[PDB]
Amino acid sequence: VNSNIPTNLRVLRSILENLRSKIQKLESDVSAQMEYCRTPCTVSCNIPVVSGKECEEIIRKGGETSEMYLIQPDSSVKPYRVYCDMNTENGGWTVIQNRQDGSVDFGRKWDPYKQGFGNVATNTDGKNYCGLPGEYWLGNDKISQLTRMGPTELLIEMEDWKGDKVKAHYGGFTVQNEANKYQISVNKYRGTAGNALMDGASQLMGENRTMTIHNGMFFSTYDRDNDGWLTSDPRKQCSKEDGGGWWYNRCHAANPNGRYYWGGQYTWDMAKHGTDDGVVWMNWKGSWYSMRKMSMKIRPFF
Amino acid sequence: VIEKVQHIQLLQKNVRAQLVDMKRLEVDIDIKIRSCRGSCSRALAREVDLKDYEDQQKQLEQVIAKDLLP
Amino acid sequence: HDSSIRYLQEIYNSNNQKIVNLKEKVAQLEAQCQEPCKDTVQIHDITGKDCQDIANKGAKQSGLYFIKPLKANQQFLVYCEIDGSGNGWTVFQKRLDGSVDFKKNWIQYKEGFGHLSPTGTTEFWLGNEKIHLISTQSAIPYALRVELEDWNGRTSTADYAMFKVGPEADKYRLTYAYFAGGDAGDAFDGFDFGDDPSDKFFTSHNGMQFSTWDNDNDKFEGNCAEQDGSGWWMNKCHAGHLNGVYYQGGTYSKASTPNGYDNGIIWATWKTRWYSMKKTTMKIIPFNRL
Amino acid sequence: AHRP
Ligand SMILES: *[C@@H]1O[C@H](CO)[C@@H](O[C@@H]2O[C@H](CO)[C@@H](O)[C@H](O)[C@H]2NC(C)=O)[C@H](O)[C@H]1NC(C)=O
Ligand SMILES: [Ca+2]
Ligand SMILES: [Ca+2]
Ligand SMILES: [Ca+2]
Repeated sequence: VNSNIPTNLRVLRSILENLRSKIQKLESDVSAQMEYCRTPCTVSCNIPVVSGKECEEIIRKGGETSEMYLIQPDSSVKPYRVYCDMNTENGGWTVIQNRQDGSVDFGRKWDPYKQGFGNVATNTDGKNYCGLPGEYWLGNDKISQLTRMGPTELLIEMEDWKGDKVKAHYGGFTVQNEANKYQISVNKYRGTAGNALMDGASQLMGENRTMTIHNGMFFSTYDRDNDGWLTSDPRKQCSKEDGGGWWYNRCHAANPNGRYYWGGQYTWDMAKHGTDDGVVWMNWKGSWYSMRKMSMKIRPFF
Repeated sequence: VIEKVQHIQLLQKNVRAQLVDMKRLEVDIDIKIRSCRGSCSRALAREVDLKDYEDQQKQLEQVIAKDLLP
Repeated sequence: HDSSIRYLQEIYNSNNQKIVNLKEKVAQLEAQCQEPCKDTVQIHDITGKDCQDIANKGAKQSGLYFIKPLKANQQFLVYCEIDGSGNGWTVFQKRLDGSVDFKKNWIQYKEGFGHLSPTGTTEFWLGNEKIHLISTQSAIPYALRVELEDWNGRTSTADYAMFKVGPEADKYRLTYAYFAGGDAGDAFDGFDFGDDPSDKFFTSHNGMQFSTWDNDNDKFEGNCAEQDGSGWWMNKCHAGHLNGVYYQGGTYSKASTPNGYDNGIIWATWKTRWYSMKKTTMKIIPFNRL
Repeated sequence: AHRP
């Protein structure tokens, strides 16, 4: 009667056959999309007349609608494109990072995070200007220089897959140059999302919490280790796992730049390395919840 | 005699492992394709049968409770 | 029965190698999808004092460039319209589809509003300040060419020499020496509307200051810039109004506005006060040209 | 998150 069970462990063929029919689809999808990519996406962002040092100056000079604008925070830096938010809290916000859909891969090396990547904005169809922001990470160099022009406040917003929004304001925010590994630093916290950057994640007692503080942390990309998790094992690096370019510290309490998990809820047995990568803000929605919308914008604070 | 349960209980842990490595891949692929939305003309509209995968992990995790006749 | 562990063992193996290849191909997919969407609008590298300076420096194709008058705080983007003869025109106003709302305020007309396209297919206002620094540079006469077009494809231009816009202190006062001619007629010299023997005098434009609903500097009791919903060198009120309302088809009347205003892109010496231009373009260039 |  030991041959009524092995006969039964036939559900092994059943499964194994499903996993060979799946690999079928996945192989076809990857080929389809690969064709789709023989042709790129295009935008025609006709530049707005008005301009300034940053968005605060532009809202003041009459730039009332949120869209792509050209800025030159210095007579020695080539004017660059950027998306300005003129509506959220008195406007004048210079968008530094943005997540809304899953259009852009944020898992990049040190250089791309230096120069910037993604789409600043796209056309509002019918309109000949890009009033809609894309997903991007304005270079680290540009974000550093921008915060070192004088006092600068940082606004971090996010929304879950149901509609709820929460903020995180830091009345003080600076970012050193590349020689100082773009070290971050913030202060003066408000918002209703939880001071993750400063007090680590509010849901873990002891050393476990302090090790999740970004404030004062260097910047790291999977190809450049500057996190606060000392280990000679090349596979154990906050950026490698967790999947973003960020001020990791063994590792995080906040993880914008994380993987865009559609739907919101996701689990360890879904993550590449089994960690909580994904657009995450722990002090608000846990560790296994990737935000639908998550952004980072700045202003001079004047 | 019992020289045939190990094979099964090797295959047993071997499949669950592949069922897993697969659920991860399935997802890693959904994410990667969506990240082509802002790089290419268009992005393949797809869905991921998470359901099914879980449905199968529970089922296999089940069979792994067989006996050997201790 | 020992046949079972024969299939499976391999169906799990080969299909398991299928994966190694799948993850490999997926890594090549992730490569293409790094590029951003290719943006059409680009800006040339050649820069200068103005569009002429640029043209005389080698530029050849109409498009967007940066210009920095010797007296400007920061360089700024403009639309250089270049021809096949070295002339470097720099546009400061444009109308062609009613896409932009021209009812803006002092600061907006000061700093500039609208959009600059590499293909002159967008409406805009460069900015009085920017216009001022270009027209009143380091001693060199500037010419103004107004180019119109009706809803039938016919064009007409009107030239003015010694063109200059004043500083903000004097409210960007408009001034020129004399009409240089054009099938468009000199509307800046007032027009005998007939609604009064003085219409001519009260509708002339040379010497007027700029007005906006929140900054009235015209020679009328009320606010011309507020009645028309524009910014312009209003008198009492106008003969040539290129910043009015964009009326489709071009035809409109008293029944278009609840007050019967003759606002709209007009220029009497060519079309009636009730015909709104389809396209419009004001550009300037060193007088010692053409 | 954090790392044990
Ligand atoms: C910080 O992390 C520890 C991890 O050790 C947490 O408690 C332990 O977690 C382990 C998992 O590694 C579980 O077996 C137990 O729940 C705990 N066992 C130990 C190590 O005592 C806890 O949240 C925190 N504890 C510390 C070290 O501060
Ligand atoms: Ca990558
Ligand atoms: Ca390390
Ligand atoms: Ca008045």
